[PDB]
Amino acid sequence: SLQDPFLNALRRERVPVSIYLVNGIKLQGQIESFDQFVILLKNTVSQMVYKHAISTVVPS
Amino acid sequence: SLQDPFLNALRRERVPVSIYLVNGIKLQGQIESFDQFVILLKNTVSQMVYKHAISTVVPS
Amino acid sequence: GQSLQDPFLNALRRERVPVSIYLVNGIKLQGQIESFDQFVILLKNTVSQMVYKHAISTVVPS
Amino acid sequence: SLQDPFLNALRRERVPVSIYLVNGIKLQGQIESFDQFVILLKNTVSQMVYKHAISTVVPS
Amino acid sequence: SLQDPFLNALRRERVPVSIYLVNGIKLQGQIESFDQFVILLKNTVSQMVYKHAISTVVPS
Amino acid sequence: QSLQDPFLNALRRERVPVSIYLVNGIKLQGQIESFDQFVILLKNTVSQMVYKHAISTVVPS
RNA sequence: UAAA
Repeated sequence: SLQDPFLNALRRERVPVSIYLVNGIKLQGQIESFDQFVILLKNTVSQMVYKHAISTVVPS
Repeated sequence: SLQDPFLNALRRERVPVSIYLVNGIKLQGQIESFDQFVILLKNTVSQMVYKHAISTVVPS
Repeated sequence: GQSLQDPFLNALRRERVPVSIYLVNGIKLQGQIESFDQFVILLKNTVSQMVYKHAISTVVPS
Repeated sequence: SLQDPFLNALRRERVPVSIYLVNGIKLQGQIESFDQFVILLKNTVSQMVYKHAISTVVPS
Repeated sequence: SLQDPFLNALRRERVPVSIYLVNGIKLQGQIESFDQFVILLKNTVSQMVYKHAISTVVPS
Repeated sequence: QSLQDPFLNALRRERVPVSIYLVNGIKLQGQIESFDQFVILLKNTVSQMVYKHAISTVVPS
């Protein structure tokens, strides 16, 4: 798995990320946690993002 | 599983949440219940939403 | 597991409730749920059509 | 399985069908064969349709 | 499997094909090769197309 | 498997500039740094992780 | 950063 180390490194070092959804919309925040299906993305509070709806994840 | 505690917290408290679908549609209501593949969202109606059609679940 | 979906669709089927099925592409289908399995729902209006669940976003009583 | 008897009846009886795709397009033909993943649809030509791209199948 | 025979027939005879994607884009060329998840489509250059994105494969 | 991995591995090893077209039509560009069963790491200014479920086509630029 |  490249995905888990890539996300764990963004999580562990509290890096700001942009998550682009499959419809083009860009979300931003920090990865609080993730599992096989979802990413919890936190600003004030965490929204839950389904991985099946994500196209790309980048630091920024 | 991160989904179950995340959704059960919203369900127990009956707070408003926005469910954004992969096609951009925003649904607004309370999480009435859920299972492995669907969420029941309650406003003036109770509607069953397939998780495969959901991008994000965002507490209001 | 399926403890929500199956009783929700079965109740609609049993009581012949007019339903709306919204597809992910935005189209609204209407009819009665005649039956369903793991992957499809049979929706009856003038005739029965097989709707793939993977194409569906929402199901609600009309 | 409801899917398999539904499609087999159309196939065996040579029923003209409309297959609606997830982008709204309607294809028309007779079902030549199908498996877990695809339906082969015959009109003027033979074409392979992936089930994941189908929303609806109905006799025309 | 209906895919392997269908696609091999096109590959073998060098049939010009249209590969329609679920988003409506029409790709055109000849089938160079394929596996369980992708089709290699050759025209100006050789492009790898994910089957999960394909709606239909049809002669041009 | 037997076609996907050699295709992507050759692009990776020679550091070929590639175009990755997403299902929403957007075109991404960069170098394939690495890949696994579910994602491609795509390198340009930064490294971004691209989910394969969101990709329609991969082609050298 | 979005179609109550």
